[PDB]
This record gives sequence, structure tokens and C-alpha cells, in this order.
Amino acid sequence: AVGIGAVFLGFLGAAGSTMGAASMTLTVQARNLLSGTVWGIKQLQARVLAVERYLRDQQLLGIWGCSGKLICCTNVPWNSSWSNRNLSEIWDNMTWLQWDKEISNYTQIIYGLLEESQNQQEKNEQDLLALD
Amino acid sequence: AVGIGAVFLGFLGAAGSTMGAASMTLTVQARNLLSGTVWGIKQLQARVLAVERYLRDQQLLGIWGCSGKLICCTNVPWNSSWSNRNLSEIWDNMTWLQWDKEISNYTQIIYGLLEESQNQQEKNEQDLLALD
Amino acid sequence: AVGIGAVFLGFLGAAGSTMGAASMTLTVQARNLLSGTVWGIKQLQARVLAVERYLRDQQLLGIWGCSGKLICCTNVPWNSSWSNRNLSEIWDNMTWLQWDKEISNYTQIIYGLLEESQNQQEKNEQDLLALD
Amino acid sequence: DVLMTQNPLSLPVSLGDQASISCRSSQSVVYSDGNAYLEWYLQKPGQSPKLLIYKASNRFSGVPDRFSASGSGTDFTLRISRVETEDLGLYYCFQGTHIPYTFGGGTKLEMKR
Amino acid sequence: KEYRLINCNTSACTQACPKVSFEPIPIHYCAPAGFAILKCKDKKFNGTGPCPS
Amino acid sequence: INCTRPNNNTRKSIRIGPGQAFYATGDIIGDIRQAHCNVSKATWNETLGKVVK
Amino acid sequence: NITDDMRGELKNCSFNMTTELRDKKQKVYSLFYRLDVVQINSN
Amino acid sequence: IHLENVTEEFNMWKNNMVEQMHTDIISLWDQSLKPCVKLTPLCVTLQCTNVTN
Ligand SMILES: *[C@@H]1O[C@H](CO)[C@@H](O[C@@H]2O[C@H](CO)[C@@H](O[C@@H]3O[C@H](CO[C@H]4O[C@H](CO)[C@@H](O)[C@H](O)[C@@H]4O)[C@@H](O)[C@H](O[C@H]4O[C@H](CO)[C@@H](O)[C@H](O)[C@@H]4O)[C@@H]3O)[C@H](O)[C@H]2NC(C)=O)[C@H](O)[C@H]1NC(C)=O
Ligand SMILES: *[C@@H]1O[C@H](CO)[C@@H](O[C@@H]2O[C@H](CO)[C@@H](O[C@@H]3O[C@H](CO)[C@@H](O)[C@H](O)[C@@H]3O)[C@H](O)[C@H]2NC(C)=O)[C@H](O)[C@H]1NC(C)=O
Ligand SMILES: *[C@@H]1O[C@H](CO)[C@@H](O[C@@H]2O[C@H](CO)[C@@H](O[C@@H]3O[C@H](CO)[C@@H](O)[C@H](O)[C@@H]3O)[C@H](O)[C@H]2NC(C)=O)[C@H](O)[C@H]1NC(C)=O
Ligand SMILES: *[C@@H]1O[C@H](CO)[C@@H](O[C@@H]2O[C@H](CO)[C@@H](O[C@@H]3O[C@H](CO)[C@@H](O)[C@H](O)[C@@H]3O)[C@H](O)[C@H]2NC(C)=O)[C@H](O)[C@H]1NC(C)=O
Ligand SMILES: *[C@@H]1O[C@H](CO)[C@@H](O[C@@H]2O[C@H](CO)[C@@H](O)[C@H](O)[C@H]2NC(C)=O)[C@H](O)[C@H]1NC(C)=O
Ligand SMILES: *[C@@H]1O[C@H](CO)[C@@H](O[C@@H]2O[C@H](CO)[C@@H](O)[C@H](O)[C@H]2NC(C)=O)[C@H](O)[C@H]1NC(C)=O
Ligand SMILES: *[C@@H]1O[C@H](CO)[C@@H](O[C@@H]2O[C@H](CO)[C@@H](O)[C@H](O)[C@H]2NC(C)=O)[C@H](O)[C@H]1NC(C)=O
Ligand SMILES: *[C@@H]1O[C@H](CO)[C@@H](O)[C@H](O)[C@H]1NC(C)=O
Ligand SMILES: *[C@@H]1O[C@H](CO)[C@@H](O)[C@H](O)[C@H]1NC(C)=O
Ligand SMILES: *[C@@H]1O[C@H](CO)[C@@H](O)[C@H](O)[C@H]1NC(C)=O
Ligand SMILES: *[C@@H]1O[C@H](CO)[C@@H](O)[C@H](O)[C@H]1NC(C)=O
Ligand SMILES: *[C@@H]1O[C@H](CO)[C@@H](O)[C@H](O)[C@H]1NC(C)=O
Ligand SMILES: *[C@@H]1O[C@H](CO)[C@@H](O)[C@H](O)[C@H]1NC(C)=O
Ligand SMILES: *[C@@H]1O[C@H](CO)[C@@H](O)[C@H](O)[C@H]1NC(C)=O
Ligand SMILES: *[C@@H]1O[C@H](CO)[C@@H](O)[C@H](O)[C@H]1NC(C)=O
Ligand SMILES: *[C@@H]1O[C@H](CO)[C@@H](O)[C@H](O)[C@H]1NC(C)=O
Ligand SMILES: *[C@@H]1O[C@H](CO)[C@@H](O)[C@H](O)[C@H]1NC(C)=O
Ligand SMILES: *[C@@H]1O[C@H](CO)[C@@H](O)[C@H](O)[C@H]1NC(C)=O
Ligand SMILES: *[C@@H]1O[C@H](CO)[C@@H](O)[C@H](O)[C@H]1NC(C)=O
Repeated sequence: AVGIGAVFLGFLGAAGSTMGAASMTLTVQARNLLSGTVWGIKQLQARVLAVERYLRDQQLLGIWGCSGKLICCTNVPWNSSWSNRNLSEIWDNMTWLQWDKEISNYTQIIYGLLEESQNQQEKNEQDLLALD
Repeated sequence: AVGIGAVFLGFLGAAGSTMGAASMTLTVQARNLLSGTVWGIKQLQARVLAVERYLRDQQLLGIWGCSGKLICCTNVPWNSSWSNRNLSEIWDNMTWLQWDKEISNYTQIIYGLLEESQNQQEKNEQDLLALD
Repeated sequence: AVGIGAVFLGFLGAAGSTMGAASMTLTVQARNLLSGTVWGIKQLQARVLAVERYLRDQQLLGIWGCSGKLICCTNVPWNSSWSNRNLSEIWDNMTWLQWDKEISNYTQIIYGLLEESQNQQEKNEQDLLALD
Repeated sequence: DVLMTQNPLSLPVSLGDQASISCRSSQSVVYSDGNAYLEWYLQKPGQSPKLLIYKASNRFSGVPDRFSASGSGTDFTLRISRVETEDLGLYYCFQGTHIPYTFGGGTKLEMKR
Repeated sequence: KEYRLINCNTSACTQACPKVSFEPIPIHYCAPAGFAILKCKDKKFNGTGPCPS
Repeated sequence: INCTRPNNNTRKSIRIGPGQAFYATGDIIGDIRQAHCNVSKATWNETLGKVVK
Repeated sequence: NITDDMRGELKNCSFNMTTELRDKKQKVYSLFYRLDVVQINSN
Repeated sequence: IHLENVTEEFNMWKNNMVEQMHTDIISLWDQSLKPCVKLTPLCVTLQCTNVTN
């Protein structure tokens, strides 16, 4: 038998699993994002829009200093205001859908903090490079 | 009041400011680059061309070893022939438009030097990795 | 005279040269990949497909931890099963076409090994970052 | 969903003869990888099920040449030659490609005296 | 003696515009990005098989 | 549900123009009877009872 | 040979029609269902 | 650019880029004919006689 693990390795197969376990199948969704007269026009528009969305996401990741990485550790400390929940709870009980629902309110704040942290790190790198 | 700083943070808001100050709003233009029957065909062609231009710029940056960075320090020394101007002058008096007008002549030379420097650094990395 | 080196620096100019020598003209092909009613529709479809192919290749490279690099050294050891051939033979006698013909069978195995190695390295980085 | 039909319910056979078990799938079992994961399992009275053949063609581990399986897609058949006393038990066919997996109806091998 | 145009039981013919010329003009086919066109320079190539040059 | 058109229809091609044909209806071969559909009385009653439930 | 339930459902209509030649016309007839034809108002 | 030491397999009979050329030529031919006059009125009876001139 193939086994039920291949299901876990399928597209969105870990959507119901704990986010800690779902963190091991990021590449599946990441690759699915680029999978590949009026009807042709509509199909082409959809493809172009998908490409634009992927490029915007990649540009954001690069702007945070996370270019080329699927998991990127940052310098921004976690605020208890966003979520006072424990680490074990988050990474062994909840799923990414539930977590997204919980933290959807603070997402823009976190994005701005990441941008500011990357800018500060870039200028600190440039200033230490003003010193060496 | 919102304040005049939000204007500085707008698209091209720093076009008239000193390049030293304009260096702190690069992300605005970088993000604007990806902002998002005959009429539909023309719009789609424009979008595809914009995507191609952005990808060409990113490929160039990567070819210089500057992938994912908005400010990238390099190993290519600055030639006095390109501009004998001081550092304070450049980064506290001029703007990026004036500077582009001044150095438009040597841009291809600088690009070739950056490519050669990145190739040399890559092969030196590979050769030190031939030694470790 | 311009010299025969400019031919070597042309598109596919090193296709017949030894892969060791052809490794010094990767940027030419890399840049050519992005070079730039029914007829317009077909041209637009071709351009979109080219962009999608380039983005898929870049995503693969990033998934292997090789983002932004044309030559990327990895942690995956070379199996003698794939090719028992020597190093001098490969890099001073054969060409990339011959080598591709030889190793076309094991390409997917190597790709999977690269993905696994990058995942292991990413989680080891995250775990050492669980320790610092 | 994948109904695993096994016939006959009882398969009388004399010692040293050949017994054939037929097992038909409702739909195709071939997986995207190209392999068909259909397995035959035998349960002796008072013993847990034991694997016999995997992939519907390969022998589990030095199981007798008597135990030979064949078929394709909808139809799969398991053949047992030179029936011995140790072959008594319930034979079950099982497909392992589509979730949920299912077991065969079951064939009761009966030796003849 | 009555006649009709040969095409009248199949379709209606479109008159060619008198100003448009039928004279052929050379056309070049070019490879897009990510593709190349290989030319066989062998002067005794019979159209199939390996081309050394 | 069993639906039928019991008339034995005949088709007739009429040339409307160059390459244009209109398919008319010729004489009906045999008797002319109404088209109809049949469903089982008991099956329909059972299904209606179920939907009512 | 119509049935009582098909009385007036079919009409036998004759009309002049264009031919493949622009200067010629043909007299043709066709059967039309009563739901497809509306009277315009002896003849 | 001449590719030294490169040997390639060609097939002029299974070659693509000939079907594309055929399609492009046909499409160009049709496009050049769209704006022109359709000779529907020309499908009329003609009274013809020999040209002994
Ligand atoms: C819808 O309405 C149309 C009317 O336009 C009907 O079509 C007519 O149908 C009638 C009856 O079927 C046709 O009349 C018959 O024509 C046959 C062919 O005609 C040739 O032969 C006659 C001489 O008999 C010539 O004058 C003529 O030019 C043709 O060369 C005849 O063979 C038939 O004759 C037979 O019956 C008569 C009855 O008295 C006998 O005396 C004869 O000996 C012989 O046995 C008959 O005359 C008529 O031709 C049709 N016209 C057209 C234009 O089609 C459709 O039938 C009707 N359809 C429905 C469904 O109602
Ligand atoms: C729908 O159902 C009706 C009945 O409700 C069907 O009508 C019946 O059709 C059959 C076969 O066409 C007729 O049989 C005929 O019977 C006569 C007298 O017995 C016989 O001489 C003929 O040779 C023929 O066998 C039947 O008379 C007719 N009417 C009835 C009341 O049964 C109808 O055919 C059904 N249609 C469909 C599409 O199901
Ligand atoms: C609609 O038409 C179908 C035919 O396509 C009818 O199905 C057929 O119905 C006849 C009954 O007149 C069946 O024949 C009978 O078969 C039984 C056994 O099932 C037998 O005991 C009878 O003596 C008789 O021979 C026929 O088998 C059946 N075939 C199929 C494929 O269904 C259907 O009944 C019609 N329904 C209605 C509402 O008119
Ligand atoms: C199809 O076209 C023909 C030819 O134009 C039409 O036939 C013509 O119909 C008119 C009026 O129905 C006829 O005029 C009438 O003639 C009678 C007989 O002499 C006379 O008593 C009346 O006072 C009136 O003048 C005309 O003669 C007739 N011509 C021919 C050659 O038949 C026909 O009506 C058109 N429609 C159909 C359905 O055929
Ligand atoms: C259009 O008319 C032409 C001329 O009548 C047809 O071509 C002729 O068809 C007859 C068949 O009865 C042949 O015997 C002749 O040899 C044909 N002529 C030529 C020059 O080939 C043609 O078939 C008609 N087209 C249609 C669609 O009916
Ligand atoms: C509808 O009518 C046509 C009349 O043309 C029937 O076709 C004839 O059928 C008989 C018997 O099967 C044959 O001998 C003739 O050669 C057929 N003629 C033609 C022109 O096809 C047809 O069978 C009738 N349909 C039904 C269901 O009765
Ligand atoms: C005018 O041309 C016609 C032909 O279009 C001549 O008629 C005959 O045509 C047949 C073939 O179609 C030839 O074999 C004959 O030799 C032709 N002549 C005769 C007398 O049959 C016709 O002769 C020509 N001349 C005139 C005055 O009509
Ligand atoms: C956390 O959020 C509170 C409330 O918005 C804010 O005052 C505080 O500065 C934040 N701290 C961090 C580290 O984000
Ligand atoms: C989170 O961990 C702390 C550890 O000190 C524990 O006291 C607390 O109960 C945990 N959270 C929940 C919801 O139990
Ligand atoms: C997010 O904000 C909405 C109002 O915009 C509020 O109703 C909701 O409770 C907030 N969610 C959280 C988790 O604070
Ligand atoms: C600067 O430019 C001059 C003139 O082109 C050239 O000779 C010199 O090598 C250049 N030096 C550097 C460091 O680019
Ligand atoms: C540039 O700096 C030097 C410092 O030694 C100074 O002498 C010179 O005047 C400056 N340039 C100008 C244009 O003043
Ligand atoms: C750049 O080159 C042009 C001629 O191509 C010349 O006219 C111009 O003065 C040059 N600019 C500088 C800053 O040297
Ligand atoms: C090399 O290939 C063999 C055969 O597939 C396999 O057993 C072995 O583990 C492989 N070793 C490496 C380092 O890839
Ligand atoms: C590869 O190198 C080894 C060095 O020990 C040599 O013995 C061998 O002959 C070389 N391979 C070939 C094909 O000569
Ligand atoms: C690759 O596999 C094919 C069969 O799929 C085989 O014919 C061929 O010899 C293999 N190539 C190598 C180099 O092993
Ligand atoms: C339908 O079935 C019911 C009982 O199930 C019965 O009373 C009735 O007479 C049947 N017919 C109709 C038309 O309801
Ligand atoms: C029309 O009905 C009559 C009897 O009413 C019959 O004699 C005649 O044959 C029928 N016509 C056809 C075409 O069946
Ligand atoms: C050309 O290829 C042959 C074999 O394919 C090889 O022996 C020879 O060394 C090659 N020459 C060059 C210049 O690459």
C-alpha cells in the first residue's frame, strides 16, 4: 500500500493537521502557486494575475530579508497583545486556519514591524560597513 | 494633522529630496513596480511587459550578488573618472535625477564591472570551497 | 579583429566546449531566458509561458537554497551509481549535452535529494536557532 | 468506496491440487505512480493475518513458488499450487491505493479428504 | 445559352482588393526567449539524420 | 421517463443561396400522432410520497 | 391520417424562396408546427 | 554562431515550424481578404456568347 503519508504530502493535505506538523509541507503549496478567443483571454488574465500575486509575495518576503526561504526567523519580538497563547498550544494543538483567524487583526502591524526591522538591520549592516 | 512626512513616504515623494534622504524610501518605488477585446489585449500586454521588466531587473541584481536586497554593498571600487565629486556633495546636495544625469555615461561600464566582480567572487568562493 | 572569443561569449557559443569551460558563460543563457488578434494572443501566451517557466526554475533553485546563484555548492554527496566517471573526465572532456544525456536518468533522484538536504539544513538552522 | 469483491466464498480443493481465487475491484486500483498496490492476506484459525504477496505480483519473502498471483486492474487472481495442509485458512485480497482501503470479501479454503 | 459562375452552388467569392499585391516578400522566423533555432550547415544534407555541422 | 416522437419525419434540403441550405419538413410517412412521454404511475407515486415526507 | 389530438398542430405551407441565383425564385413547401407560424390578416 | 563539435538530429518531414508557417500564411491570406468586396450579387444568370474577335 502507498500509505496515508502520501495524503499528508498532497496539496492542502495538512490543512487539518497541527501547524507544527503542517510546517513540514510548505513546499507543496509554494509549488502549487506556480503550477502549470474570450476563453483564451480569460485564461491568460488568470495566469498573469497568478504570476503577479506570486511576485508580490516574493517581493514582500525579500523586503523582510526572507528572500528564497520558506521558513525565515526574524528579529521582531512577539507581542503578547497579538496572542498570549503558549508555544506548545500554538504548535501542537491549533491549525494554520485557526491561527490565521486568531491573528488576522494584527497582520498588518506585524508586516510593518517586519519591514522596519529589515530596514534597521540593512542600515546597521551598512553602518558597520561604514566602520570596517 | 497627518503631517508632511506622509508625502515624503508617497510614491516619488523623495524625487526632489537629496539622494541620501531618498535612500530611505526605496521600498515605495520597488512596490509600485508590481502594483495591482483590443483594450483587454493592450492591458494584458502592458501587464506582461511590466512583469518582464521587473524580472529582468531582479535577474540583474542576482547576477551582481544583490538578490533580495534594496541596498547592496559591492567589491567594485569607485573610479574618480566616473565622478570626482565628494561623498558629502553626492549624498547631501544632489538628487537621484541629477546623479543619474551625471553618471548616465558610465552606467554600462559599472554594470560590467559588477558582473565581473560577482563572477570573480563566485569562483573564489568555489575555489576556497575547493580547499576547505 | 573582434576575435573568436566573442563567439564563445555568444548565446550557446559554448554548447560544444567542455562543461568546465562552458561553466564560465552561464549568464548568457540565463539572460536569454528573459530576453525582450490571434497572432497577438499567441505571442502573449508564449511570453507568459516563458515567464512561468523561468519563475518555476527560480522557485526550484530557492527551494534548494540556491536562490540568486548561478553556481551553487550543496551538501548532497555524489553517488557513484549516478556516474562513476572521474572529475577530470567530466570537467575537461565531456560537454553539458553529453553529460545531460548520461545523467538524465537520475535527475529526479538528485532533485529530491537536494530538496531533502535543504529541508534538513533549514530545520537544523532553526534548531541551532532553538539553542542560541 | 473501493468495493473489494472476492469469489468464491468457499473454495474446496484436494491436497496437492491447484486452487484459484478471483478478486475483482469496483474501479481501477493503479495509482498515479504507476504501481497497483493489491495484496493478498491469509488468516489461520487462531492466528493473525499474514502477508503473502505484495504488488499483486511480487513474493513477500521466500514464500513458496506455489503461491503465485497475477491479474491487472479490475481483475486480480491468486493461484496456489500443490495445496498443503498448512494452507488452510481464510484468504483476503486487499487494495492499498485509494483511501479508505478495503479488504476482500474473503475466500475460505477447504481441504478435501 | 445561359451560364453561371462555377462557385455559385458552393459559396460566394470575395473579390481581391485591387490595390493589394500578391507578390511574395521574404519572411524571417525568429526564436522567442528560452528557445533557439539550429541551422544545418552541411551542404550535402538529405533532410534527415545527423548533421555534423 | 420515456419520450418519443412517433411521426416518421422526412427532411428536405432547399437551396437558399450559394452554399446555403434550408432543411424543410417533407411529407410524414404513415400516420400522424402526438408526441408524448411516459412515466411509471407507481414509481411516480412513491417518489411523490417520499418528497412529501 | 391525423388523430383527433393532432388537428391543426401541423400546417402545410407553400412559399416563394430564393435560389442560388439572385434573379431566380423557387416555389417550395414545408410542414410547420402551429406554434411556429402566426396568421396575418378568403385566403 | 557556429557550434563546434555539435551533432544534431534533423527531420524535415516531422519538422514543426512548417505547419506554423502554413497556418500563418493562410491566416495572412484570409486577413488580406476580409475588407474586400463580397461578390454575392454576381451569382446571377448570364447570357454568354463566344468571343470571335
Ligand atoms: C402539402 O401540399 C403540397 C401542395 O403543394 C402537396 O404536394 C402535392 O401533392 C399532390 C398529391 O400527392 C401531388 O399530386 C400528385 O402529383 C404526382 C406527381 O406529379 C407529376 O405527375 C402529374 C400527372 O399526374 C403532372 O401533372 C405533374 O406535373 C408531375 O409530372 C402525380 O403523379 C399524382 O397523380 C396521381 O394521382 C392522381 C390523383 O387524381 C391520379 O389521377 C394519377 O393517375 C396518379 O395516380 C398527383 O397528381 C402534387 O404534385 C404535389 N405538389 C407539389 C408541388 O409537391 C403535399 O403532398 C402536401 N403535403 C401534406 C403532408 O399534406
Ligand atoms: C406510452 O404508453 C402508451 C400506453 O399508455 C403506449 O401506447 C401503446 O403503445 C403500444 C405499442 O406502440 C400499442 O400496442 C399496439 O396494440 C394494438 C392493439 O393491441 C396492436 O394491434 C398493435 O400491433 C400494437 O401492439 C398500444 O395500442 C398503445 N396504447 C395502449 C393503450 O397501450 C405508448 O407506446 C407508450 N410510449 C412510450 C414512448 O413509452
Ligand atoms: C421505457 O422504455 C424501456 C425500454 O428501453 C422499458 O424497459 C423495458 O421494459 C420492458 C417492459 O415492456 C421490459 O420487458 C419485460 O422484462 C421483464 C423482466 O425485466 C419480463 O418479465 C417481461 O415479460 C418483459 O419482457 C424490458 O426488459 C425493459 N428493458 C429495459 C432495458 O429496461 C421501460 O419499461 C419503459 N418505461 C416506461 C415507463 O415506459
Ligand atoms: C409566389 O410568386 C408567384 C409569382 O409572382 C405568385 O403567383 C402570383 O400570385 C398573384 C396573386 O396571388 C396572381 O395574381 C392573381 O392572378 C389570378 C389569376 O389570373 C387573378 O384572378 C387575380 O385577380 C390576381 O391577378 C398571379 O397571377 C400569380 N402568378 C403566377 C405566375 O402564379 C404567388 O402568389 C407567390 N406565392 C406563392 C406562395 O406561390
Ligand atoms: C456545382 O456544379 C458543378 C457543375 O455542375 C458540379 O461539378 C460537376 O458535377 C457533375 C456531377 O453531376 C460532374 O459530372 C461534373 O464533372 C462536375 N464538373 C466539374 C467541372 O468537375 C459540382 O459538383 C456542384 N457542386 C455542388 C456542391 O453541388
Ligand atoms: C420511415 O419511412 C421510411 C420511408 O423511406 C422507411 O425507410 C424504408 O424502410 C423500408 C423497410 O425498412 C425499406 O425497405 C426502404 O428501403 C426504406 N426506404 C428508405 C428511403 O430508407 C423507414 O423504415 C420508416 N421508419 C420507420 C421507423 O418505420
Ligand atoms: C461557340 O462555342 C460553343 C462552345 O462553347 C460551340 O459549340 C460546340 O461546343 C462543343 C464543345 O462544347 C464543340 O465540340 C463543338 O465543336 C462546338 N461547335 C458546334 C457546332 O457544336 C459553338 O460552335 C461556338 N460557336 C457558336 C457560333 O456558338
Ligand atoms: C505591543 O503592543 C502594545 C499595544 O499596541 C504596544 O504598546 C507595545 O509597544 C507593543 N510591543 C511590541 C514589542 O510590539
Ligand atoms: C502556558 O505555560 C505556563 C507555564 O508556566 C502554564 O502555567 C500555563 O498554564 C500554560 N497555559 C495554559 C493555557 O495552560
Ligand atoms: C478584529 O477586529 C474586529 C473589528 O474590526 C473585531 O470585531 C474582532 O473581535 C477583532 N478580532 C480579534 C481577535 O481581536
Ligand atoms: C578608471 O578608469 C580609467 C579610464 O577608463 C581606467 O584606466 C582605470 O583602470 C579605471 N579604474 C578603475 C578602478 O575602474
Ligand atoms: C572635497 O573634500 C576635500 C577634503 O580634503 C576638500 O578639500 C574639497 O574642497 C571638497 N570638494 C569641494 C568641491 O569643496
Ligand atoms: C556622455 O557622452 C556624450 C556623447 O555620447 C557627451 O556629449 C556627454 O558630454 C557625455 N557626458 C558626460 C557626463 O561625460
Ligand atoms: C547511492 O545509490 C544507491 C542505489 O540506489 C543507494 O543504495 C545509496 O544509498 C545511494 N547513496 C547516496 C549517497 O546517494
Ligand atoms: C580516474 O582516476 C584514477 C586515479 O586513481 C585512475 O586510476 C583512473 O584510471 C581514472 N579513470 C580513467 C577512466 O582512466
Ligand atoms: C535510463 O532508463 C532507460 C529506461 O527507462 C534505459 O533504457 C537507459 O539505458 C537508462 N540510461 C542509463 C544511463 O542508465
Ligand atoms: C399513492 O400511494 C398511496 C399510499 O402510499 C395511496 O394511498 C395512493 O392511492 C397512491 N396513489 C396516489 C395517486 O396517491
Ligand atoms: C389516410 O387514411 C385513409 C383512410 O382514412 C387511408 O386509406 C390512406 O391510406 C391513408 N393515407 C396514408 C398515407 O396512410
Ligand atoms: C570533439 O568531440 C570528440 C568526441 O565527440 C572529442 O574526442 C574531441 O576532443 C572534441 N574536440 C573538441 C575541440 O572539443
